[PDB]
Amino acid sequence: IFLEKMGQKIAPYSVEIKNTCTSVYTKDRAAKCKIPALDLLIKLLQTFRSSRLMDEFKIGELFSKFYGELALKKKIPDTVLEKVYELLGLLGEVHPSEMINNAENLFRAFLGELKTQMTSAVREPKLPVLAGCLKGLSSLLCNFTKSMEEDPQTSREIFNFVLKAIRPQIDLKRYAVPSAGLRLFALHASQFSTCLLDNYVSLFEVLLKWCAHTNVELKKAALSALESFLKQVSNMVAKNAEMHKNKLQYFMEQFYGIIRNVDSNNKELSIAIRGYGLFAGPCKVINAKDVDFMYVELIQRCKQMFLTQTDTGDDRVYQMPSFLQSVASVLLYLDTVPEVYTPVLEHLVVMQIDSFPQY
Amino acid sequence: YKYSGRDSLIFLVDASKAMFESQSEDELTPFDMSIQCIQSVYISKIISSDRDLLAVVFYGTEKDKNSVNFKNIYVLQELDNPGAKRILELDQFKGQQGQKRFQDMMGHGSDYSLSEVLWVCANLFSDVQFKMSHKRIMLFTNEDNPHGNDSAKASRARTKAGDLRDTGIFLDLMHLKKPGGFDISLFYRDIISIAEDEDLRVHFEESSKLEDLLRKVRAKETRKRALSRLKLKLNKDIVISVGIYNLVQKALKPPPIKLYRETNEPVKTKTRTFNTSTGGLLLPSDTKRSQIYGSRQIILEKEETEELKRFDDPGLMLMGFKPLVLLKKHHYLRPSLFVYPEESLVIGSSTLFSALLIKCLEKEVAALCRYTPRRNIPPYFVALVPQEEELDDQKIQVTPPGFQLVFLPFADDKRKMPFTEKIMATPEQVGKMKAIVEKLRFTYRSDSFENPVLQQHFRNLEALALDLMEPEQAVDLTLPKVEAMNKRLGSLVDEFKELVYPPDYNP
Amino acid sequence: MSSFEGQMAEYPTISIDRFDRENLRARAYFLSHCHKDHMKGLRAPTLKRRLECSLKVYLYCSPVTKELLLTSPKYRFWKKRIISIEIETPTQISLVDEASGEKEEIVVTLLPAGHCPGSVMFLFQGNNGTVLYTGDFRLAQGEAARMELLH
Amino acid sequence: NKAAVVLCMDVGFTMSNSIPGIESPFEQAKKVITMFVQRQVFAENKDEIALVLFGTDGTDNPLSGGDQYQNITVHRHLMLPDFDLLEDIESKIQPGSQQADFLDALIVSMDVIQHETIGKKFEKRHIEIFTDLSSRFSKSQLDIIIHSLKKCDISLQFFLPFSLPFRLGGHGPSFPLKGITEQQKEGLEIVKMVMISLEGEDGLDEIYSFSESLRKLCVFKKIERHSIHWPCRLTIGSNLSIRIAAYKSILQERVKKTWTVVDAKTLKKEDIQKETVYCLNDDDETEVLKEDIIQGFRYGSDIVPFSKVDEEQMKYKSEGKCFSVLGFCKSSQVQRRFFMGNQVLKVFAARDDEAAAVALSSLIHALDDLDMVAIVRYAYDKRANPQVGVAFPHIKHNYECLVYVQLPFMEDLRQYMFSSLKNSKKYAPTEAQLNAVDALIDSMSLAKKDEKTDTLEDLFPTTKIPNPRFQRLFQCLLHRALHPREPLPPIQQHIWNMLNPPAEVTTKSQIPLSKIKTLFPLIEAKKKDQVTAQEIFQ
DNA sequence: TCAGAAGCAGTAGAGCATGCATATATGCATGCTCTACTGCTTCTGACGATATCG
DNA sequence: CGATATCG
Ligand SMILES: O=P(O)(O)O[C@H]1[C@H](OP(=O)(O)O)[C@H](OP(=O)(O)O)[C@H](OP(=O)(O)O)[C@@H](OP(=O)(O)O)[C@H]1OP(=O)(O)O
Ligand SMILES: [Mg+2]
Ligand SMILES: [Mg+2]
Repeated sequence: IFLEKMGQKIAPYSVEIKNTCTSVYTKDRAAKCKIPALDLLIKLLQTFRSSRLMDEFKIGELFSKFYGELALKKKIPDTVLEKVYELLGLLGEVHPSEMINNAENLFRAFLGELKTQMTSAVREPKLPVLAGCLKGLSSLLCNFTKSMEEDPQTSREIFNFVLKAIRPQIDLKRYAVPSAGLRLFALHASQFSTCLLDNYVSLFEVLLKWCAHTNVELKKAALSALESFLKQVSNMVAKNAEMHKNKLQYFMEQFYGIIRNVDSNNKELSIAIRGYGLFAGPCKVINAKDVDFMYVELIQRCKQMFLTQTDTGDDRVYQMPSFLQSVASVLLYLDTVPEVYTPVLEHLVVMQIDSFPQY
Repeated sequence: YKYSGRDSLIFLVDASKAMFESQSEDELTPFDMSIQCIQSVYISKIISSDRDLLAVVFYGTEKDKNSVNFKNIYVLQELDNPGAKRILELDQFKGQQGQKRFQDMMGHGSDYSLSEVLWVCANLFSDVQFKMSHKRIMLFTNEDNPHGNDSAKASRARTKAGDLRDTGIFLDLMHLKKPGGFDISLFYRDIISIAEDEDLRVHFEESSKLEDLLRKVRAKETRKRALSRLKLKLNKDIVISVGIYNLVQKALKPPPIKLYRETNEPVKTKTRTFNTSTGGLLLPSDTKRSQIYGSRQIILEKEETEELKRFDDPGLMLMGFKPLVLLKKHHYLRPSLFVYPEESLVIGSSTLFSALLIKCLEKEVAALCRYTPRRNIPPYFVALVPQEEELDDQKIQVTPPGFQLVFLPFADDKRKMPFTEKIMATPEQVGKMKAIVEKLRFTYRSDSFENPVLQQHFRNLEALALDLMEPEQAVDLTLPKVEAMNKRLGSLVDEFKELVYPPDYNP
Repeated sequence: MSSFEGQMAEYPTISIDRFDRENLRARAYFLSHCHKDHMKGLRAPTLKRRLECSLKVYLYCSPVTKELLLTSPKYRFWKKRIISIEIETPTQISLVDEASGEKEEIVVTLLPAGHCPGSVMFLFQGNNGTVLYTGDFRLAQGEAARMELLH
Repeated sequence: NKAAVVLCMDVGFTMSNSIPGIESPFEQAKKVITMFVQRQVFAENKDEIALVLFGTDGTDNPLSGGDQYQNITVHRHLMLPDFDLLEDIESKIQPGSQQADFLDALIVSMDVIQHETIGKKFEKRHIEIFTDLSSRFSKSQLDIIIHSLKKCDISLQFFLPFSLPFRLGGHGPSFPLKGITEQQKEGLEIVKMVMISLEGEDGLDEIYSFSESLRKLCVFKKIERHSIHWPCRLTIGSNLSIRIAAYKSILQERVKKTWTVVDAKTLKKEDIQKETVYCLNDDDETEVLKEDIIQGFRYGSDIVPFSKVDEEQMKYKSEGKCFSVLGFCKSSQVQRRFFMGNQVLKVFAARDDEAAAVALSSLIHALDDLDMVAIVRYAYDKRANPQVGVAFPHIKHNYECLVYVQLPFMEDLRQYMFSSLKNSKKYAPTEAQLNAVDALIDSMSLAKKDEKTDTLEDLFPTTKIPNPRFQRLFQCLLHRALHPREPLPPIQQHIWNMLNPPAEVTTKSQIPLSKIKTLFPLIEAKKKDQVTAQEIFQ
C-alpha cells in the first residue's frame, strides 16, 4: 500500500525491499505470507519499469530462479502459481533487454500451461492459474511480439486460447479469467492479423455480449477489446478490396440494426457510431441516404427521451452527454443538415447545460 | 470429539519430605518411582501419539517458576509435544544422585497451598493454542491429608478442584506408598472426580494404576477418518451417501529424512529434469510418454494415460444380490474395508442403510457392487457383506454395524495351479493327526502378536535418541517356542512319523 | 460496516462488537446489537476453545439481544456465558484476570439506541474517566438533551 | 517354456450373413482373434503363433498340390506375433465366397504344427477353431485326426457363434432361438464327439461361444505358464516336519511395461536426465552434495540420525525359509474381515515323494473334521519380514491343499467407534419400507436354483471376467500404433456390456426401484459435478 | 523372483477469506490452503535354487 | 557331493 502511495519516492530502499521479498518467498512456506511477497515485487517492477534501478534488481537471476522453481516436480499451491506466472510475464515487459534469450522459452511454458488448463479431459481446470497465465502472456507480448506475418502457429494458438478464455461456454461466477482474456485481446489485437478476420462474426457477438455485463472492470475491458477489434477490422477492410463485399456490408448492417433498434441504451448507440466512423472513414463508403437516417433517428430518440419525456428521469441526465457526443459525431459527417432539426438540437444543448449542477 | 482435537496430561508430583524419605526396605523412593512412571508414560506416548501434550509440574519445592509468580510451585515443562530432550531432563532426577541434583536445582521440603497448584495447572491448560479433547491431571503424592491442621486452605482447595471439574478437567489420584497408610476418604475423596469404589479401606503400597502406566505400549494410534465419502448408487436416481472406513491397515515404519551431517538439520530436496545435451530445463508440457513394443514406439500425452484407466465416476454402483454361500473364503485380494452411512451429503441415507442391512442380514445375502474409489480409476467388483454389531463386555461395541466391503479378484488375478494327484490318508493316520492337533490347540486373539521388526526399530530409535548404548532387544512373540511344544505332545511325533514315513527318509 | 477494532483506548481489557484477533485476551465482552458486522469473531473456533477453558469471562448485552442471539443454533454455546443487563441500570462489572487473582471494577450503563431490537449504548465509568460507545444509534435533533443517564 | 498355437478362422460366406440386430459371426471371430493376438503381443511373452484362413477366394497350402484342400490359405506361419498380424486382422481380412470345411482346416493345421515345429522346443501345442458348422464336409478322416491328436499331444478348442435382444458379451444366451440348422446340428454332434474322444468328458466344456469367449479368458487357458513353487518345510515341533510346496493362487495382476519418459521433440529417452539436488533451507540456498547426507528418522518432534549401516547392523535378524505352526483354534474365532495381505498361498505337498503327501492329507482332513485352522509363522526368505496367518483346509474333488492368508499384528488393528443403527430412533425405517426393500432384493437376485436340486447358480460370475483395464490399454495402444495422429477411441461396447448384470435383472427391478424411490426420501445438499477442462472450453 | 522401499498424487476435515450490492447489512456462498494418511507405480537388491565345474 | 557363478 505504501509503494502504491509513494511510488517513485522509494529510491534507495527498493533493492532491500526486493531482497526481503525474495528471502520471504524462499525461506517461508505459507502461501498467506507468500502472495504479498510476490505482489510487492510485482508492484516494485511496475513502478520502476523505466527507471535505472532495473540494473541492481538482477532480472536475469530472478528469472532463472523462478524458472528453476517452475521446473520442479513438487507442486506449489494454485494461488502462488498465478503470481509466479504474472511475475515471469512482467519480467519481459519492464526489462526486455535481459529477456531476449528467454522469451522463446517462456512462450512455450505459457502455451503448454494454457493448453493443460483449457484442454484437459481428465481434470477440472484451475482458474487462478489461467488468469495468471493470461496476464503473463499479455505482459510478455508487449515487447516480444509474435504476429501472423511472423509465425502463424504461435500467433494462432494464442488467439485460440484467448477465444476460449473469453468464450462464455459455461457461465461462471468469477470473472478473473475472462477479464484477463479481454485485456489480452485489447492489448495486442494488432498481432492476430488473419485470425480476427475469419471468426469476426462470433468475435463481434461475444464482444457485444460482454460489453453489456453487470461488472465494471469487465465492462471496461470488453469495451477496450471491442474498440481495438473494430479499429483493426476497419483498417483491414479499408486497406484491401477483397474484404468489402462480405465484411463491409456485414458491419454496416450490424451498425444500422443497432442504431435503428428502439430498445438500445446509449452504450450500444455510442459503440455503433464509433464503429461506423472507424469503418466508413478510411473505406470512403459514406452515403448521405443513411447518415441522415441515423441523424434523424438519434435526434428523435433524444427528443422523446429528454425533451418531451418530462418525468422522473433518474438516469437520463447521467447519460445525456453520451447522446450529445454521438449526435455531434453524426452531425459532423453529413453535409446537408436538415433545418427542421436545428431547434430540437439547440434546445437540447440548452437543456443539457441546464442539467449541469446535477453532475 | 473433533478430529483435530488432541490429548493433554499434566504430571503433578509432590516434593515434600515424605516423597524423598519412604524407603522402608530401600527399594524405591516415591519421587524416584514417580520419575520412572513419568518417563514410562513419555516413552509410551512419544511413539503412540506424538501429537499430544505433556507437562511436568512439581509443587512444595523451595524455588518457583510460574507465569503468575506463585510461591513454592515450579513448572519444569509446559504443555507441548513429547520429545527426547524432556526425557533426558527427567532422567537428570531419576538416579539416586538425581535426588541430590533435584534438591540442589529446585529444593524440597517447603509449605504450599493446594489451591495455587491447581491454579497453575489451570493456567497451563489455558495456554494451549490447539483444541484439547481430554484434560487430565495425575497427582503423584503420598499425603493422605496434605492440608492438615488448617481448614481454610482445605476449603479453598476443594472449591478450586470443583471449579476445575466444572471446567472439564479430569482429576485422578496416583497415591504412592504411605508408611502409616494412605486414606483418600479424609481429603482427596472430595477432590477427585470419580472414586474407584475400592479405596474405602486404606492402602499400604503403591496404586494399582502405576503398574499399568509402567507398561510401555508402543503402537501408533490413528484417529477415525473415512478414506473417502462415496455415494452408493442403488440406481441412476436412488443414491445414498456412505463413508468408507478401514479397520485393518498395515503398519509401516516412519520414512527417513535427509539430513546435513554437520548441523543435523533436514535438507530441502528439489528434483528437476532438464535436457542432457542443451542443458535447459524441461517442463511437463515439454515431455511425452512412450512405450516401445518391439520396433514400434507408441507416443502418448501425459493426460492420455489417465483416459486409459477411467471408466465411470467414483462411487458404488449397486449390482444385484448374491448369497454368502457362494462367496469363497480363499478369494482374498485386498484387505476388506468398512461401509457406513454419513447422513451429511444426502438426507435420508441412514434409514435406507439400516433397512438394507437388516434385510441382507436376515437373508444372508451380499450386495454386489462396482467399487470406484477415486477419479480415473479402473473399476473393481466388491460384495457388501452385511455385518451385525456385537455388544459384549458390559455393552461395549467391539464390532460396528454396517456392510463389509470385500474385494473380488478378476479372472487374471487367479493364477494357475499345477496338476497333482490326490493322495489320501488312512483313518488311523487322520485320527493320530486329530489327536496331535487337539493336543496343541489354543485360543487365538487378534492382538496377541506384535510386529518384531517395528518394535525393534522403536527400541533402536529410543536407544539412539536417549543416547543409551544398551538397545533393548524385543522378545519375538511370533516364535512357536518349540522348546515347550514338544513337552506337551509328548511322544506322538515319532509314532506319527513311523506311521506315515518310510523307515529311512530325509525330510 | 464496523471499522471499530473492539478495544477502547481507556479500557483495553474489554472489547465491544469485535472478537477477532486481539480480543481473545479480553476480560469481558460486550455486544451492542445482533447485526453481523458487529459480530465478527463471536463464533470463532479460538473463542470456542477459550470459553471452555475459562470461568470468569462473560458476554454482556441487552435481554432482547440475548434472546435474538441464543435463538441461532450456531451461537447456542454462549447460553451459560451471557449476562443480560437492563437498560438505564448502572451495574458494576468485575474485570477479574483468569491467570492471576487480580481484579478491577467498572460501572457500565446501557442506554437505548433506537436502531433494532436489542440495540443499546455502553457508558463506562472507571479510573480512566467516562467513555461512551454509541454503536449504530439513531437520535433525532434535540433528543440528546433528554437522556437522563447522560446528565 | 514356449508353446505352439495355430489360429484357424473360417472366412466363408456363411458367417458373412448380416443378421438384423446382431453382428456377423465373422466380426465376432475377428474380435476374439484380435483380443488374443493383442494380449499375446503386448505381454511380450516368448511364443509363436500361426493363422490359417480357410474358406477364402484364393488357395495357398503346402499340400494344395493335387486339387486337394481348396480355399485354404495359410495367412501366417509359425512366427512371433507382431503389429503386422494386427494390421492384417484389422484391415486386410475380407470374407470369401466359397465355403470350405473345418476338417481339412484341422488337417492343414496339424500339417503346419508338425512341419514347422521341427527345430524348436515346444512343451505345449494348441489349435483353435472359429467356425459356424454350416458347411459341408466328410466323415472319413475323423479317426486319422483322432490318432494324430493322441500321438502328437495336440490340444483343441472350438469357438462358435452360439453356445451348446442380444448384447455382445453381456452374460446372456448367445444362441438365437431355433436358429440352428440341421447341418449345424450334425456339426455340433460331430464336434462334441471329437472333443469327448480327446481327453474325456471335460473336453466338451472346451466349446465356447463368440460372445462367451470375450469375457471369460478361455482362449488363454491352455497356454498360460504355471507358477513357481516355494520349497519349504511345514514344521509342528522341533523334529516333526513336512516337505511342502506353496504356490501363489491369487495375486494383484498389474502391468509389466512402464511408461518411459522421453522428450517431446526427440522420441529418444537418452535425451532425458533426471537430476536430484539437495539444498539447505536458507536464503542463499547452498547446494549440498550426496556423500554428506546421513539418514535420519523422526522421534517425537526431534530428528535422530540413523545411518544405513547402523540400521543394518541393528536390524532384526530372523532365520529365513521358515514355516512353523503356532497352534490351532476354531474357524469361528477367526473371520475373513481381518485378512491383511496382497497374495494368497496354496500349500501343497512335496514334489514327488508320497510320505509328505499322505501327512499333509491327514493334516487337511483332521483340520476339516474339527473345523479348526492352523495359525502359522510364514517368512519368504532371510530378508522378508516374518508374518503370521491362517492355514485352513481346502478339500476339493480333484486335489488337496492348505490356503494361507496373512493375519494382522497388534499395530494393524484399529478400534473405530460408530453410532448404532438398530436403536437409531431418528432413522428407524417403517415396515412398509422393509417390505419394499425385501421386494427389491428378491427382484435383484443374481442367483437361481435349477436342475430341480435347488443348487446355487450365479448369473454374474465376476470371478471369471478379465480385467477391463488391460483390454482398454491394449486397444488404445493398438489404435495409436496403427493410427499415429488420432484421438483415443471410446470404450468398445462388449467391454462396457460385460461389466453389467444381465438385462433381465434390470427389467425385473425397474418397478421395485421406483417403489424404493417413492417411500425413501433422498434430498441432496448441493450437487457440484467435477467437469473437466475440455467440457468447459471446447 | 519378489518383497520392500521411495516417490508421488488424491482426499478428508478443519479453517479462513472475500465477494455480495448503491445495503451498511449481507450471512451466505464459495473457493482455497494445510496436513496426515492411503494407495499406486517404479525401482532395487538381496537371495535361494539350480546349473556348472571338480 | 563340493562349491561357484548364474540367472529369475
Ligand atoms: O470350471 P468350473 O466347472 O466352472 O468350476 C471351477 C473349478 O471347480 P470344480 O472343477 O470343482 O467345479 C475350479 O477348480 P480348479 O480348476 O481351480 O482346480 C475352481 O477353482 P477354486 O477351487 O480355486 O475356486 C473354480 O474355478 P476358479 O479357479 O476360476 O475360481 C470353479 O468355478 P465355479 O465354482 O464357479 O464353478
Ligand atoms: Mg451493524
Ligand atoms: Mg446497526
